Amino acid sequence: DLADRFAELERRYDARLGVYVPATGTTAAIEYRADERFAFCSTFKAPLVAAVLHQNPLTHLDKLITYTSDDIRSISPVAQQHVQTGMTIGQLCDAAIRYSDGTAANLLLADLGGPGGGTAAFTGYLRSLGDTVSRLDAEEPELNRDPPGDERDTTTPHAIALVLQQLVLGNALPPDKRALLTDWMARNTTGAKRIRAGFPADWKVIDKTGTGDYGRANDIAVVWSPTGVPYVVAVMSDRAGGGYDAEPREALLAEAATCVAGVLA
Repeated sequence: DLADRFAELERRYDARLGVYVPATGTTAAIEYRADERFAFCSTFKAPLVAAVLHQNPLTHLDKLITYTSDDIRSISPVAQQHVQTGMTIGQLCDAAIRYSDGTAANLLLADLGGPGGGTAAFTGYLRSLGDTVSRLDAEEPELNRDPPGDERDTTTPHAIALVLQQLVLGNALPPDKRALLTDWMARNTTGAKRIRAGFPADWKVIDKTGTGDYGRANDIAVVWSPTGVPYVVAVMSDRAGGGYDAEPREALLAEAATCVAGVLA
């Protein structure tokens, strides 16, 4: 049916494509490879900000964090500019969502405390939203490098979409914290060529991207139709066959999001 197209795209770009758009009162539920495990990569950075938000007061956003040049290990465009002054918890939230800052992600994990530097506490947080499948085991940048077939640091389209839906459209957070999250995802700068590129311009789009090795490119989004009806879109992909240094094809996610737009029209 529509699952014919998705394997047409897989065939074309050399990928494993996974998609999930939850069912709404008015539409079916799009699923392709929906419950197979794909790597989080940087898509975890969004439920991480919600985790900090959920368990701390808004005054906590002003607490100042200091760090060293030794702490800067991954792609970190914002953390390298304030290595001397430090960044507050709140600025690290902004940096982690809108620029995908790898170092603010490691710092915000450490602010969740617990064994292994906050990865135990984080998965524990996803479990409170009912998600028993996803798991985070490492930090940045290693959480991007697990071999294909390893269950460490993996989620599924089905799983991450239902979590995101509770965080943006649901009751997982009170409104004051809820609007902070949504605004950051709404002014994201890294997904302009992925899901955002596949929907017409009068659809409003918030997203948070992921990229890793083995050609891994993901994008999780919340979208609004020209008349205001919201849907949640989960799109993930890797290219295990091509090898560790395989290149990610973002036009693959842009096209598969067009396919979603057609059924929702």
